[PDB]
This record gives sequence, C-alpha cells and structure tokens, in this order.
Amino acid sequence: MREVISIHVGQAGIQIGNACWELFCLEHGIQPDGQMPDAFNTFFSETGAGKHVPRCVFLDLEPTVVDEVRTGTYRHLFHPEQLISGKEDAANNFARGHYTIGKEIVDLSLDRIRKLADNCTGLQGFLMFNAVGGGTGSGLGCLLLERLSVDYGKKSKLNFCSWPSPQVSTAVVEPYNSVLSTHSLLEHTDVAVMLDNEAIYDICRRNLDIERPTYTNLNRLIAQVISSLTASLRFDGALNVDVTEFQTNLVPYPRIHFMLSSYAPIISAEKAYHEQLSVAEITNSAFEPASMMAKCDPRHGKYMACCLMYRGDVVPKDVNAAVATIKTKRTIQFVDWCPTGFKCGINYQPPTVVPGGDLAKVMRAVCMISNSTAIAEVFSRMDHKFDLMYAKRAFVHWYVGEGMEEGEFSEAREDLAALEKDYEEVGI
Amino acid sequence: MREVISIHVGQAGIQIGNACWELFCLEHGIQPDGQMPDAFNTFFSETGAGKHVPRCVFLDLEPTVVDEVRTGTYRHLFHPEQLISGKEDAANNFARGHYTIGKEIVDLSLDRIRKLADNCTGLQGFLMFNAVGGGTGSGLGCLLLERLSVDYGKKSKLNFCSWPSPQVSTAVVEPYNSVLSTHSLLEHTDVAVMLDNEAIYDICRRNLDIERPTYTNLNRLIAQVISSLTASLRFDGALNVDVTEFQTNLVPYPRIHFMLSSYAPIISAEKAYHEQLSVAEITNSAFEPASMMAKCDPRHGKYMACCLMYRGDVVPKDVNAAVATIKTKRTIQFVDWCPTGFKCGINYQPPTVVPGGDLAKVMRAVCMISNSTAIAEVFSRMDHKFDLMYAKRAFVHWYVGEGMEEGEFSEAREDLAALEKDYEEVGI
Amino acid sequence: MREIVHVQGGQCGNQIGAKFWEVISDEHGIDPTGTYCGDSDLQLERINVFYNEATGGRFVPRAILMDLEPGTMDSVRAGPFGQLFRPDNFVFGQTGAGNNWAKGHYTEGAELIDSVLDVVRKEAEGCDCLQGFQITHSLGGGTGSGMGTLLISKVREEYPDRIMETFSVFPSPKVSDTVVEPYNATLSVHQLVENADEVQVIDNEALYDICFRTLKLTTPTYGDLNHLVSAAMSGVTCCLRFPGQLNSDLRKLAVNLIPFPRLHFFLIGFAPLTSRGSQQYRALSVPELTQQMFDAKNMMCASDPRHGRYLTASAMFRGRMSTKEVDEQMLNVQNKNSSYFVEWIPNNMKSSVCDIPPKGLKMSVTFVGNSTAIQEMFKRVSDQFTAMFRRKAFLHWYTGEGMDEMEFTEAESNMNDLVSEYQQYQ
Amino acid sequence: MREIVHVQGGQCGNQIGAKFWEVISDEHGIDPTGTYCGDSDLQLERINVFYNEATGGRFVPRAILMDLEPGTMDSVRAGPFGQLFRPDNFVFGQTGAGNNWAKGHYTEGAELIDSVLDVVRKEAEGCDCLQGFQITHSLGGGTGSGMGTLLISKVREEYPDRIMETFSVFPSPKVSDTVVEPYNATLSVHQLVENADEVQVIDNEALYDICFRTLKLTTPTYGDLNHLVSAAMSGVTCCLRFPGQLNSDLRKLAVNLIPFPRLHFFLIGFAPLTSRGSQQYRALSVPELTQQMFDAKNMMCASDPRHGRYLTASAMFRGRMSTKEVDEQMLNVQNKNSSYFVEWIPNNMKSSVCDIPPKGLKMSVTFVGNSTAIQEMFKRVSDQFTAMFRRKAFLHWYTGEGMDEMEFTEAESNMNDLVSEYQQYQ
Amino acid sequence: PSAGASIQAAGKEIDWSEKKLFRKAVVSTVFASDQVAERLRQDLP
Amino acid sequence: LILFPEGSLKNSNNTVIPQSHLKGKSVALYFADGADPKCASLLPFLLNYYRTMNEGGANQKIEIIFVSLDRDREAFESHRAHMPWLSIDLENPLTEILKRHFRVMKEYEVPTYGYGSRTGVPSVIVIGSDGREAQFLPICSGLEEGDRALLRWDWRNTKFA
Ligand SMILES: Nc1nc2c(ncn2[C@@H]2O[C@H](COP(=O)(O)OP(=O)(O)OP(=O)(O)O)[C@@H](O)[C@H]2O)c(=O)[nH]1
Ligand SMILES: Nc1nc2c(ncn2[C@@H]2O[C@H](COP(=O)(O)OP(=O)(O)OP(=O)(O)O)[C@@H](O)[C@H]2O)c(=O)[nH]1
Ligand SMILES: Nc1nc2c(ncn2[C@@H]2O[C@H](COP(=O)(O)OP(=O)(O)O)[C@@H](O)[C@H]2O)c(=O)[nH]1
Ligand SMILES: Nc1nc2c(ncn2[C@@H]2O[C@H](COP(=O)(O)OP(=O)(O)O)[C@@H](O)[C@H]2O)c(=O)[nH]1
Ligand SMILES: [Mg+2]
Ligand SMILES: [Mg+2]
Repeated sequence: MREVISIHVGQAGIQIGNACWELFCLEHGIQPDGQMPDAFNTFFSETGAGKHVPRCVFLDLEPTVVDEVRTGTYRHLFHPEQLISGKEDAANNFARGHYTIGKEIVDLSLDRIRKLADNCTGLQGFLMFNAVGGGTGSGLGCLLLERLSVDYGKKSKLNFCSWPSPQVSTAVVEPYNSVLSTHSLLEHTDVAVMLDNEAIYDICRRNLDIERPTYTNLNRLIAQVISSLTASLRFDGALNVDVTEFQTNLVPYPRIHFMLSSYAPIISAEKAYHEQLSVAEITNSAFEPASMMAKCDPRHGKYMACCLMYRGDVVPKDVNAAVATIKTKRTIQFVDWCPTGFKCGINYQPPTVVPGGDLAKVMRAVCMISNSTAIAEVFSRMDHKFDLMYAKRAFVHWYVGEGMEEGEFSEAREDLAALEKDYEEVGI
Repeated sequence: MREVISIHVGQAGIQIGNACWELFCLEHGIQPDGQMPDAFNTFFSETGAGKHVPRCVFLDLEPTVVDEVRTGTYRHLFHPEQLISGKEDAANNFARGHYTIGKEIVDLSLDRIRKLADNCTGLQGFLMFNAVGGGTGSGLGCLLLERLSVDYGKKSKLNFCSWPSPQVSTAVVEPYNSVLSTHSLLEHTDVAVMLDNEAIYDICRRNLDIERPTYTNLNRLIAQVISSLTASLRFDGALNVDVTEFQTNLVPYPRIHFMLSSYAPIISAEKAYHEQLSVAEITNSAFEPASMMAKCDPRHGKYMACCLMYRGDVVPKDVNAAVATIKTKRTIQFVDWCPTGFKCGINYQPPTVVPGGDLAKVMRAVCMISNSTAIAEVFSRMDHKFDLMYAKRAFVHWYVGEGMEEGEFSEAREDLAALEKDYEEVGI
Repeated sequence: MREIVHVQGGQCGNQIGAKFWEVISDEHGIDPTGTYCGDSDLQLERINVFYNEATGGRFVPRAILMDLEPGTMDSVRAGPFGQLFRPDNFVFGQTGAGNNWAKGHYTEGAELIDSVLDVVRKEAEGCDCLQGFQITHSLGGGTGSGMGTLLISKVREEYPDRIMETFSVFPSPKVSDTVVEPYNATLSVHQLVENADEVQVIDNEALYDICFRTLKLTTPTYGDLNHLVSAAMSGVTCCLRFPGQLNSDLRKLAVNLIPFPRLHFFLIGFAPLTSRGSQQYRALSVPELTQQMFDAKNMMCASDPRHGRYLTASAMFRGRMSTKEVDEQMLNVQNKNSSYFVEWIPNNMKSSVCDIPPKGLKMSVTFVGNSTAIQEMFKRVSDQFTAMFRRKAFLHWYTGEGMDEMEFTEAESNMNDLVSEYQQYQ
Repeated sequence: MREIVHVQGGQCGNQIGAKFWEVISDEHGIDPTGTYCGDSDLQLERINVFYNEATGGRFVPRAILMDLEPGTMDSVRAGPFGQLFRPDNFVFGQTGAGNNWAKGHYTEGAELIDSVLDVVRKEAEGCDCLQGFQITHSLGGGTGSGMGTLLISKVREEYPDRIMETFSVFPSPKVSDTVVEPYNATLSVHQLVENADEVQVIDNEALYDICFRTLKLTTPTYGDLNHLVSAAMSGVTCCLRFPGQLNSDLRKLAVNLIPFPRLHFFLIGFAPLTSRGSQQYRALSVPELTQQMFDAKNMMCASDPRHGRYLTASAMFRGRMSTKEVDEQMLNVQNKNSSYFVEWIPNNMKSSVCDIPPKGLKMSVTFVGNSTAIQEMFKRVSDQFTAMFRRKAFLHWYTGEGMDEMEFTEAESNMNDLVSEYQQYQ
Repeated sequence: PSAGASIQAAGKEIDWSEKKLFRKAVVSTVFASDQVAERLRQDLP
Repeated sequence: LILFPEGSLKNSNNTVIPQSHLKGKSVALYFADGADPKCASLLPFLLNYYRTMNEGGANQKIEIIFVSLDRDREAFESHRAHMPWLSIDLENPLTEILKRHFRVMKEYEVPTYGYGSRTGVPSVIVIGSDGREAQFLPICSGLEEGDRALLRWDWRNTKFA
C-alpha cells in the first residue's frame, strides 16, 4: 500500500527524525525490536516474523549524530545499513556538502533510496527533513535533491526546513548558505513547510510553561506537526487529505510553494484540563499570530490558501462553523481571488502523547499549513542580512576553495531576489 | 447562554474578586477545585467533567496579589493563565498604569477576554471592578475601557468603582488619580455606580457593631451586592431583568450614568433574631439616608430613577404596596419628570450566607441601584482636592516626566466640571 | 370550523395565556397529555374552536407563545398543563427586550417577526375559515408592547376581514413596575387603535383591589390575577364553543358595542365573586349577578365607570337560567341609574346566554362595556408621557434604534384626540 | 421488466449509496448476507429493478462502486450492508485523484474507464429492458466530478434512449471543504448539461439546516445527511418497485418536468420530517405534508424558491391515501402562492400516489421540482470561477495533466448562457 | 509506552444527543394560581 | 505485587497503615535529607502544595511518603515532626531497596552498588500499582527547576489503582 520514504540530512534532520520515528512507533504500537507485543504500512515495512523496519535513510557526513543513534535504543529498530555515515563534516559550508566531500556519499545514499523506493507498491511521497543552517544539511541536501529530480520526475517531494531565525543564529555563516540553498528550494521542491528555532522557542514557554526546553522539546513539536500531516494517509477518517491533494490546495503558482505551520492544543496537562478545547477555540489559536512556528507576522501579508488538518474526535460540521468564524474575522485577512480559502481534513484517532513529554492528551489538534504572502519578509529579511557580509567578501575563501565559481553567490542573490519579487507581484 | 466576563483590575479589584468568587462558588455549589458534589452558565464555563472555571480575568500590574491567589485555596478553580500579572506596578500614578507598564499587559489581557468571549455569542455584558484612587486601578482601567470601545461597542460595560472617600483617602496623590480618570468613567462605561470605603465602614459600624473591620469584610458586602444584581442573570424569578434592562430603565441621559448602591438587611445573628423581616421593613432601611454605600445624602438631591432587587421569599404585592409608602414620604423626592421611578425585580433564591462570615440567613433582601442629582456632592469634593493642589503643580513631576504632559490635567478639570454643570441643569 | 388563534406575547402575555389554557382545558376535559377524561358530547362537539387534533387523539392547543427572551417559555412548559403545546410554536429570541419599545417594534423584533408570522399562518390557513385572532399581550414593557403590536400590524394587513381581540394589560401609574411605562404605552395605543377592533383594557390596580376587597384574599399572587383575567377570557368566547339559547360570537360583541370605528377599547369584568366566608351566605341568582357587574369594585380596569357615562355595554350570561330574568333585570339597571346610560342609544346593552356554566359555578356573567371612563386611562398615562417627553427623558435608547423625535408628537396626538372623541359623547 | 443500474462515484458517492443500499434493501427485506427476510409478499415483485439473483437464494445489488482511492471501499466493505455487494464490481484505483478535474477526466482516470465500462455493461446487457442509470457524482471533488462525469459522457452514446438520471452534490461556499471546488464544479457542469436527463442537485449546506432547524440536532454527525438524501433516492422510484394507485416512473418525470431540452437541474425535498419534541404534537396527514414539501427550508439546496419562478413539478406521495386530498392542495397552493408559479402553464403540478410507505412512516412525499431559483446557486459558483480564473490562479495543474485554457473559458461561456436561459423565464 | 491509562484532558464528550430548547424551570407559587381557583369553583368545605 | 509490607508504612502519630489504605490516591515517594539545603528550601512549598490539594476538594487526591537520606534516628524524628504525610522508618531495609530501585542516592555509590546514573537529592517521584515510575518532577534534573516543579504533578492520570 502507501508509503512515504523519509530522508533526513544534517544533525537537525537526524535529531528531528529521532523524535518523529519515536512518535510513529507509539501511534500504531510498535516496539523498538520491530515486533508488535495494515496501518503500519505507511512508515514501516513488515519483513519476517513481525520485524517492522522503518522507511528512513539517515544522512550525515560526520560520524557523530548517527553513530550515537546506532549505540542508543534504536540499534534494532533502525536496521543498520541505511544509517549512512561519512567521516569529514561539511563544516557549516555549502561548498563542502554540495562538492568535494559529499559525492562519495550521494552514490551510496541514492542506492539505498532506490532500494527503499522500489520495494513497496505505489510510493506516495518523499518527506525530506533538512537543515538550511549549516553544512551537511544544506550541501548534501541540495546535491541529493537535484538527483531525485531526474531520478523521479513526477514525484511529490515535501520538505521540512530549519531556516535561520532572525535574532537566534548559532553559526555566523548561516546567511550565506541559506541564500545559497534557495536554488535547491525554489525549483526542486513541491512543498516547503517553513520552521525555525526561535519560534518553537516561544511556542513552548508561553504554552507549555518550560522556560528552559531543549532541542528534544523542539523536535517533539515538529514530530506532532508531521504526525498530523501524515495521519490521513496512515489512518482512516471522514474527508481525508492525501499528499496528492495536499499541494493541490496550497500551491497556486509553480514557484510560490513556501508554506508555514501552526499546531493548536499545545498545553501541559495542568492548564489543559482548565480550558475546554472547542473547535472554534483551537482554530483561532491556530490562526493566532503568535502560534506560527516561524517569525512571520501573518498580518503584514494576506493569506492565499489554508490547509487545516483537524484530527481526533471532530465532527465535519462544526469545522465549517469555526471556519466561518475565521472568515468573518477581519484580523484574519484573505486576498480577493479565493471566496473559499480552506481545505480541511479530519482523522479519527486522537493526537497521541509521548509518555514523558511536555504535552497532554487531546482528541483534537489543528495542524494548519498555510501558503501566505507573509512568508516573503522571512526571505527578504535574509536579503539585507546576506548583502552586509558579501559587500567586502568575508568567509568566501573557503567557498572559492572547494568549488563555488564567484557568481554562484550572484545567481543565488538574484534567485532569492526574484523569489519575494513574485510575492508582492501576486498579491495586489 | 447568557454570560458576563468579570474583569477584575487593580489591587482592590482582585480583593473584591476574592470575595465574589467565594460567594458565587457557594451559591452554585462549585468546589475549590471546580467539581460539583444549569444556572451555572453566566459565570462558570464547563471546561471539564464537571470542572468549571470562572469567566474572569485577574489583572494587576503588581505580582504580589496575583500570585497569592495562585498559591491560595482557589488555585485550581481559576485557570492559571487567566491570572495576568506584571512586575512593576504603577505606583500611585495614573500615567504609569496608563502608558509605560500598560503597553505589555493590555495586549495579553484583551487577548484573554477575547478567548473568554468566544465561548458564547450570547454575552450580556462586561463587568469591571477597580479602585480609582491609585495607580493600576485608574491607570490601566482607563486604557482598558479605551480599547474596549474599539472592540465590542454595543456590548454593555458596567463598573463597580471604589471612589475616594471624604476624609478617608489612604493616599496623597489620589485627587490627581480620581479626577484624571473621570474621562474613562464618563465616555466609556454604561453603569458607573460609586462605592467609597468608609460608607461601608459605617454600614458595619451602625448596623453591624464591628468597631474593627478589615478590607475583607467590605469585599464581602460588595460580593453580596454583585450577587443580587446578577441573581436574575442566572436564576428564575417573578420579574426577570438583564443588564440592558438596567440601563434602559435607570439611565435618563447618556452622560448621567453614575449610580449609587445600597443593600439591606446588613444584619447579624444577635440582631436578626429580634426583628421581623417584611418587605416594607427592608425597603425602609434601604431608603434611609445613611445606608447608602458611597457617602451621599439623598436628601441633598432629587431622585431620578430607582432600581430595587427583591430576592428570596418575597411576594409582589408586598413590593407593590410598600413602594407606595416610599412615594408618600416627603423626605424623599423624585425630581419633576419621573413619577413612575421604580424598577422592582423579584427573585426566589435567598441570599446565601458565607459560613463564619458576618451576615445572617435572611430570607429576603433588596439591593438599590439609584440615580440622583445628589451625586454632584461626591464629585465636588474632588473639585477643591484637585484644584487646590494643582494651583502650584503639586506631585506633577512624576506624571509629566513619564509620558503624559501638562495640559491633560486641565482637560480633566472641564471633564469633571462639565459633569458638574450637567447634574445641576438636569434637576431644576 | 371557526378557530381562534391565540397569540400570547411577553412575560405577562404568556403567563396569562398559560392560565387561560388552564381554565379552558378543565372545561373541555383535557388532561395535559392530550387525552380527554369525560362523559359528555358537549365538550368535543366544538373542540375545534381552540384545540386541533393531531393524529393521536391529542388535542394540542392553537397557541403561538412568543417573546424575545428564553426565560418564560421554560416556566410555562415546565409549569402545570405545560406539556400540552407544540415546541415549534415556542418561538423565542435569545437577547433581552429590556422594556424598550424601539427594539421590540422596529429593530430586534424585525428578525423574529418573519418566523412568528410563518407559525401563525401555519395554523390559520389550514382550516375551514378562522373566526378571529386573539392576542393577550401587555401594553407595558419591551416585547409585549413591541413584538406584540408589531404582528398586529402585519396580520391585520394579511387578514383584513376578521375579528382581532386583544386582552391588553394597560400600565398602572399609581404603583408600577418600570419607569418607561408611558413611552411603552403611548407608542402602542396608536397602532392598537388603527389595526385592532376589540381591545380589553386590564389594569393591575384592579387586579389587586378586587382580589383583596371582593374576594377578601390577603396575599393572592400573579397567577391569581391570571385566573381572574382568564375567567373573563373564557366567558367572552363561551357561545362559540358551547351551545346556548341566545348565542353570541365575537363579531356580535363588536356590532352592538362599537359606536364609531375608532372607539373600541372595552371594559371587562367577571362577576360572580364571593369570599371564603360569603360563599354560603350569598344567593346565586340573576339579580345579584347583575348588581355585581355594574358595581365598580368588580371592575377589572380600575377606571371608575360612574365618573363617566356608558355608550353601550353587554353581558355574556353563562349558565342555566330563565331568560325573562336576564332581560327584565337589565331595565332595572337601565332605569334606576340612567344618568350613566347615554340617551342617543335606547336599551344600551347586548345580552346573551350560553347554557353551560363554567366549572364549579352554576351561573356566571362576563360583563363587557364601552364606557367613556376609559378616557381617564388615557388621561393618567398622558400625565406620565408629557412630563417625560417635555424633558427628553430616557430617549437615547429610543433614538438609538433609529426611531426618531417626530412620531412621539403623533403618538401624543393620536391619544389626545382619542380623549377628545370620548369627551364629546358624554 | 424495468431495471436501474446504480453507479456510485467518489468518496461522497460511495458513502451516500452506501446508505442508499441500506434504506432500499430493508424496504425490500434483505439481510446483510443477501437473503430475503421481510414481512410482506409485497417486497418480492420488482427486485429486478435493483438486484440480480445469484446462486443459492442470495440477491446481489446492481451497484458499481467507482473511485480512485482504495480506502473508501475498504470502509464500505467493512461497514454494515457492504458485504452484500459482489466483490468483482468493487472497481478500485490505487493512485487516486488530488481533487483535480483533470485527474480522472483526462489522465489517470482514462485507463481505468475501460475497467468500469466493462462491468457496467455486464450488468446492463443482461436485462429485460432497463430504464437507465443513476450516478451519485460529487461536483467539487476530483473523482466524482472527474472520472465519474466521464462515465456520464461515455455511457450516453451506447444507451442514447435510456435515462441518465443523476444525483449531484454541489459545493456550497460556506460549507466549503476544498479550495478548487469552484474549478471542479463548473468543469463538471458544462459537460453534464448536454449529456444528462435529470440532475437532482443537493447541497451540503441545505443538508445542514434541515437537520439543525427541522430535525432538531446540533453537531451529532455527517451520516445524518446521507440518510436524508437516501430517503429521496428511493422516494422517486416508488413505482418501479412497489405498486401504486397512480403510477409514475422516471420517464414520467422526464416529460412532465423538462419543458425545453436544456432544463435539467431539479430541486429535491422530502417532508414527513419531524423533530423529537414535535413527534406527538404533529398531525401526519396529507395537508401537513404538502406544506412542508413547499417550505423553502425543507428543500435540499440553498437556492431559495421564493427568489424565483417555478416551471414544473412532480409530487411523489408515498403512503395509502385518497387522491382527492392530493390534488386540491396542489391547486390550493397554486392559487394561494400565484406569483411564485409560472404563468404560461395552467397546472404546474404533477401527482402520483404510491400505495406503500417506507417502514415506520405512515405517509411520505418527495419533491422533484423545476424552479428558476437554482439560478442563484449556479451563479454563486460562477462568481467563484471568475475570482481565480481572471488571473489564472491554481491553474498550472489543470494544464499539466492535459487540458488547454480554452475549456475553462468554454465552461463559463455555456455556464452564464444557461443561467440567463433559466432567468428569462421569470 | 505501557502508560495507556492516561485519562483525557478537557471533559469533551460532545453532544451526540439532540439539543434542549427547554431548560429546567422551578414551578413558582407566584405564577401558580391557587386561591381564586378554589374561590371560582364553589367548593363549600 | 506488594510494595510496602504490613509493618512498614506509618503516618503521623505512629499508626501503621497497610497497602489497603492507599488506593484511589496519587502516590509519590519523597526522598529527602534533613540537613540538605535543597530539601529545607523545598519543604515549605511541598507543605503548602499538599495542604491546598488535599484540603480544597471532595476527595483526598494526592499523598506523599517520606524516605530519609539522613544520618541517624534523632535526625529522623527532628525531620519527621515537621511533615504530616506518610513515612518509612530509616532502619527498615525497604528504604534501601527503594533507593536502589528508583536511583535516588547520595554519592556513596561505588562502595556498595556501582552502577551508573544517579538522580540525586531531593526527589519527589510519583509511583503506581507495581512500583513503576510514572513521571519525574524535575526539581534537580535536566530541567533543574526548583520549588515549582511540584505543579508538574498529574493526579488525574496517575492513580494508585
Ligand atoms: N529544530 C532543531 N534544529 C537544530 C537541531 N540541531 C541543530 N539545529 C539547527 O541546525 C542548524 C545548523 O545545522 P546543524 O545540524 O547544526 O549542522 P548540519 O546541518 O548537520 O551541517 P554541519 O554544519 O556540517 O554539521 C542550526 O541553525 C541549528 O539551529 C535540533 O536538534 N533541532
Ligand atoms: N473596598 C476595598 N477597597 C480597597 C481595598 N484595598 C485597597 N482599597 C482601596 O484602593 C485604593 C488604593 O488603590 P489600590 O486598590 O490599593 O491599588 P491600585 O489603585 O489598584 O494600584 P496598585 O497598588 O499599584 O495596584 C484606596 O482608596 C483603598 O482604600 C479592598 O480590599 N477593598
Ligand atoms: N396581570 C399580570 N401582569 C403581569 C404578569 N407578568 C408580568 N406582569 C406585568 O407586566 C409588567 C412588566 O412588563 P413585562 O412582563 O416585563 O413586559 P415584557 O417585555 O412583555 O416581558 C409589570 O407591571 C407586571 O405587573 C402576569 O402574570 N399577570
Ligand atoms: N452528503 C455527503 N457529502 C459528502 C460525503 N463525503 C464527502 N462529501 C462531500 O462531497 C464533496 C465531494 O468530494 P468528493 O469528490 O466525493 O471527494 P473525492 O472522492 O476525494 O474526490 C466533498 O467536498 C465532501 O465534503 C458523504 O458521505 N455525504
Ligand atoms: Mg548535531
Ligand atoms: Mg492602593
């Protein structure tokens, strides 16, 4: 049946997948030895005597994040051949990952991806979990995605990026390789759901009351996001949304496909029993400006299309009532070429909770993924940031060293300059 | 169905809310957690399996009273994030509560009352409890009702102020606070009943023999008053009234909306035994010119409207005949043009006594909400308390060095003086 | 056959309507389950006047209980004889008509009048032919003076050929319940005088005086007032349902008692009424029942009829009685105090006999009159209105819902020339 | 002698014919296995019009379950009354449409249309002589509006005389569920208007207010809508199954409803619809069923008949009744509504008493009328189409799977040409 | 994952039943007649 | 199985209660030391929290059982007179068995019991039917947030069934 091959690159993608593959194991109950003490055939492949194996290929040019998951608790679940590892790290550098150190690993990664894409009937999408903030995530991510474009042309290729957040930036060369990776994100990707660190920083303090979370707590939120997105494929419910129609209701033009996300019932169990999480309450908490997991005020730019993934015990009629609540609100603006602007899905099993996590039990959640014109100033803020270092050409000798003919910075300059220029061209 | 959001602002507003959300809990049967061992729809939204939460926001720019409720008995009756607090308060200054510290608290409070108003469209109105004698109560309370007018406008906004007393003021800068906050008290509230403290001290000095009362007793009598105006707003009754039926039947002109309040019987165990509670007896003690709960002799003025809330074991003709005996007394005068000036409402539910409190288990009680020309006196004490200090600019360098400029003090003077000429031109 | 649609409106309207069905069902043997416990043909031979059979042996009433607030619907349905109506006919609003005529007649009653009109045409067009509508609203307050009179204009122009009786409860300014009673009364007279033909003025001062002085009850409540009004309500339509010697429908009352088409506000009083003691000392016969109905401490309007004159009158005698004593006693009153009975009409009144008495009684009278002492009603509410309108009292609400300054001056004018049209026939 | 071939299209079609094959099967007394378990010999007479008898005594419905998503028929075959169908006609795809009209009518529906047309003609060619086909297509989506409407094109040429009656679910804008529902709907209309006979249009919006304002239930599921349409599916085909006092089949509904050869789209109602509270209080005889039939709220389209004229009709009464209370109420409502009725036709009403009601019910009726007031629901969709298409929005995936841009501007060219055609008969 | 007894947060059992246009109403002595009901009935105790 | 035998579990005023008197309640152990500044700072917050929970309701919701990490019996009774909830006598080896089961020790580790991860002093930890850990209140842990992690309690979903 259906399957979605997940490809994680970079330590951010690996640690995100350590939480996503964590949570898929407990949704349809599957123990770390593969065994269960037809719904598992969306992220697992049964082989032998109950040995369910995930559909993932780990990727990093350094042996530190993936050797550590070999010795962890998933030595047996993650079968030890698709955990592809290298030796020299790409070192926050696009000219390393997309070039000299990295062709040795694209060859073996494409082999195991081809084995995983031709062992189950009718593959449905490629969920890539990359990190445009550094080395192996952006460099090997760009080279690998450029080879999947010709190897599978008709293919849906959802991404999940960690764009450099405005004030938080843990590496100084993030503005270069973020602009340099827009060439891999503008014409080689169908769905470009946008995440960044400091918005999931704020989403946990004021809602889950942890003033010092960690990247584990961040990746639990991202795991909730993609679990709701792929809940309709895996599970059953009224008015399903497939990956095939996911981008059909969010991508108006072939170039503008950069979406956002918001969850909704992100409450620790203390102040979760004290509020009645109604359909209208969670969808307006979803459309709240502070609930975006990106620095994007969704009020300087008009919305174009929404994709509201309801799941749990929700009736398909009060969803229409709460959507009508959002439509009449003047704080949630729309643009004039969409009298309808919602495609909503509904699952039936509740949004799961991880035992030992920061969330609680709710049988409802709105993981709305929206394509708005307000994603443009996320990119345009990086435009002013990129120009201030490129003016007198610092941190460039490395790029010019291992590749990067001087002019790839200029074509990535105009590629991202043409990117937001489309955005205010669309919405007038 | 019908519901009111009870905004509690300031330090006195929280202390009133401590008494009201104990009497209302005993009246409905709500435990300190929230469970019970459908009249609970105007106050308690059902967020759980019998687990209720009050439709109120606790708001003070100082954290010490807000955290004290958070560590008190009703720490789970209330939703934890409904109790909004700050760090620096306003300290006894209109412009600190209105401008500098008030930026960062109005945005989250008005967001919270939006999430308290979306549970039902059938909201009757808003309540707001404050003390206009100090920093946060007048300062933030002004800016709150400013922005409340640009959100929901036709929705009624009541008010239970804690106006400064003649000789009691317990502040030095309080005439600057009270006069300069009349602008919000005249153009942004619909019912604006005054309640100064040492009138209530006099209630529990002549009718209760408490020579040593505290602030907790005054809040209990206020909570019994709030219980008796909204007794019809939750229960059955012979004559039923809502908040819009108060305003249409008690407010003759739009500017004239400052009320007075009385409540009877304020009696204890040693008194209640030797006295027969008949409807004529309670309404006589309510109409006496000392039971008025903000220090305003009705003899030095003319009544304009009068609302009486009979509550308990009361038959309507004991109302309908004893109201004639009030009209025949020459010590009370209705002015020239209201010779039907009486809105009587009958409830069945007796006033619930808080055990170990200070009141009896009286079967019948009346609360007064009256309009008169006598309340030119309650605003004219602020005339020589403000202008005599303002003659040479006392206590002004705090207000002008902190955002507000000089000249707004002048504007408050003809705002109060236009209110003063208004009450003398109406009653002639 | 001839059906009477009952169009209860307002808190006072629905409470007197519920007791009205409490005094019609016990006459017709109806249990509050729709069944009939009884042994006479006379209770179902004309059950179609007020009850409609609905396919299960249940006689659901024809009652269109309305208001703008969700409270008094619940009190009636949970009350006695409450589980008898149809919940589709429990048509209500959700906001609160706070004694405001402007948002009962112009703005808030506007989005509910279309739904109520659908319900009333539901049970009125399906029949042979309706005899007439019957509203029991209160002419003081928000939805009684508002929504109650708004439909009166709408269904008059829809059926401008039928009798339209209104048991209106006029406000009592002696001791009252609200302050904006004069506004809620003068703005409802001028459309109750142009789109209605049988008003029946009821005051609460009369409902309180005659329950205490005549019936000698120390503290009788609101439902006691409702049963006193509904006793007169059953006695006006006795001849439609139950047969009698000299029958009289509602149109028979109108043709004999309306001198000019604008003079149609009627006094009404039910007149066997003895106390707890005097039930065994009084003599129930036609002369004693005649003396009571002209006696002013029987009147249910508290406008004293002997301060004015009597244009015309009527008395629905109800019970087994000899018909000579019905009509020889009525010149005993017409010739003794002839100072009241006016001279341009000889034998001023209309008699009638329906043979079946009300329950428990043996003989009852339902005296309805058109005396020119109701001009005192329009006089004392004129005192209340001109004191407030001269100072623009309580106006920002009414000018708030769009209705403006001008129609007060023809509200005062339509009431003032109504007083002048009663001055120049006395 | 007469046979109906039923094909269910899309997730809406395979879930609204899932409940249709529940409601028509217990009307004929059919177990979930397939045996006959009924109470009347008047069930086994016209089983041939919906069933084919198999070996052993097991009736199998004539149902082709047609979709491109495999998961829908997995839930139908697992749910009740779904194993009754023959497994070989569960024609399932695996790729599935992405709510695209191109996905099904030009690419990834065309390879599978030979798989569905072979199993359709296997049922169809084995017949005495069939009436036609019924299709539950689902305008707004991708499979019902897509490859389901290509079934409408590619069955019409092999059976050009057999009827092409078809139930449709149009996308209402306030109960919108997919942003490209404007594109799917208006691309499915312009092909259906030249190849169809009877398009019974249904809206999800008006399915909501009939269950919220008449069936008295707030948010209790989505399957309540399926059962309400499923009563209307079997109410039109009362004579093809059960004997009637006056008889009418769907060819009868053809001549008496379509005046001009582009007047296809009809409005559907069903009106013994009683709430829980009004069950005891409502008369279930003929006059109360002819008024809810023409109540504009009861119509299953948000296309208010009071805002338009009214060309033809058919009243499908279903219950033992007298024909002389069917038809005077046709002329009663025709005289008492007058202007909301076309003038160049003397009688706008049809009637056909079917003798056997659905179980539980004593008496029912199903509206099938042809009113101009479907013009505003069509023009509402056309306002949506002119929104995106003026700047060519969401369009690069309708032109990547085949189609040019010309069929979009042709989809509107004959769209407004039809709504103007419906408009000028008013 | 053995902790499966984690009870649901927020008491949301959405109303599968029909709505209630009628809420509880205490029968009131003030709107109940009595008195004149037996005085207009000629009881004779 | 049984966690606390017949004579182990004694509350205030020294009356021993068996395991039967503990169902229906959210049960935590509290490993604390008398001379420890963390414990001395945490104890008033625990007292107020316990008082508010177990006073404001229709049922006794939560319940705490003390385990001493102190030096002697006089230090036991001086600590013990300050807490009103349950406790285990120090000289009972049940305390040591709980110490080894829930890993709450005090740096005397290699001399007897040389395993790894430590989870030091203090530790209030909620338990269940078969003595399994349910959730850790993070006073001194990877969240290291003191005196307010008591609010991270989950009494409805953790009960001694
Ligand atoms: N959400 C999330 N982001 C992470 C995590 N770890 C690292 N990041 C982000 O990843 C970005 C840089 O990518 P890294 O994972 O650190 O490095 P890389 O992509 O593997 O490439 P190298 O620089 O060669 O190691 C930074 O901006 C971090 O904010 C994580 O665990 N969760
Ligand atoms: N009725 C009543 N009045 C109080 C109470 N506490 C203080 N007040 C009055 O409130 C006025 C002073 O303002 P406060 O309420 O103390 O404080 P504030 O104005 O809100 O400003 P902050 O102290 O900064 O929060 C004085 O007139 C007090 O008499 C109380 O508990 N009950
Ligand atoms: N006689 C009588 N009067 C009533 C009753 N209920 C209310 N009233 C009168 O109605 C007046 C108040 O009007 P109200 O009922 O509020 O008007 P509404 O807006 O139609 O509800 C008061 O003077 C009451 O005395 C009743 O049951 N009987
Ligand atoms: N009445 C009804 N409508 C439905 C049902 N299922 C889906 N719908 C609606 O019908 C519309 C048509 O969609 P459809 O073509 O069937 O979806 P697809 O099969 O995925 O292409 C959808 O927008 C749904 O909202 C159902 O069972 N009954
Ligand atoms: Mg890493
Ligand atoms: Mg103060």
